[PDB]
Amino acid sequence: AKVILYARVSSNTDDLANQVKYLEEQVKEYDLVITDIGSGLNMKRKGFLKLLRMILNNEVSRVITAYPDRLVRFGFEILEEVCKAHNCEIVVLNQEDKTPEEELVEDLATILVSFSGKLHGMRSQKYEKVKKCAEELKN
Amino acid sequence: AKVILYARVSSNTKDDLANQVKYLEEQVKEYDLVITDIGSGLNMKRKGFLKLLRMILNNEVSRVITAYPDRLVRFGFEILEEVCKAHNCEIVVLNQEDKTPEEELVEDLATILVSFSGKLHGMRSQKYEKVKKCAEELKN
Repeated sequence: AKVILYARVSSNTDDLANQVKYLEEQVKEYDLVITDIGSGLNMKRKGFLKLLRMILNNEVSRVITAYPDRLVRFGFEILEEVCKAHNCEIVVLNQEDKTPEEELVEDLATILVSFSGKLHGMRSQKYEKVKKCAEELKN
Repeated sequence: AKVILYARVSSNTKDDLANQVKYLEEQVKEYDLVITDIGSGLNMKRKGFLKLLRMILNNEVSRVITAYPDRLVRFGFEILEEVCKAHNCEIVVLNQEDKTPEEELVEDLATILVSFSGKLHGMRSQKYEKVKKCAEELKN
């Protein structure tokens, strides 16, 4: 029955340290703090993978996070099904994301590059539009 | 422990899903159940996918066979694999690379673009107009 704090920033634009401080201020009793620097899209985050594996191994009673999108950009519902099945609770301290603009744009750009690759392989009329879109998002 | 075929199409645009099921069955001769969904890999409310996920989590599943990874989900395939590993379950994809129809990818991108533009508008970001313009280009 570990109580865990998970904190994530896409980059330190100090922001991560401050997110941790806020969590620990809000949740005074906790066992472990896991952090990652990287995107919520990034499925290779070591902190996130450690945390997921711990939930699945029934070590975790509660994961506390500052905002809905600290854990993932997509698939929150899956993590919710996982937690519920392993008697783990996900607690998000604030109801609305406070996502920096650069994080959203960064994430969109990652996705668009991904899709252009998927569209390019087939040679879809749509490759160029998606490619242009990614470019425009960097301007 | 159950061997399950999972098949999905974003729409029947009639025999599309039936042919996916049939393809699966020709590759896996011994299976316990076939679970299907019509909807997007982005749709986290798919009844079939949710039944499946709960079964894996309840230790009912030995193996899930699907045509390729994006049949299961558009994002988070890696989370599913972690889940399966902890629950003595293996996901088998008959092909490593997705063979998604063009229409499906464009539709998924349009859904994703709508979601981001909503958030950009919410924070009054000047990128909103670029994102709207992209969704429009993809609808053309």
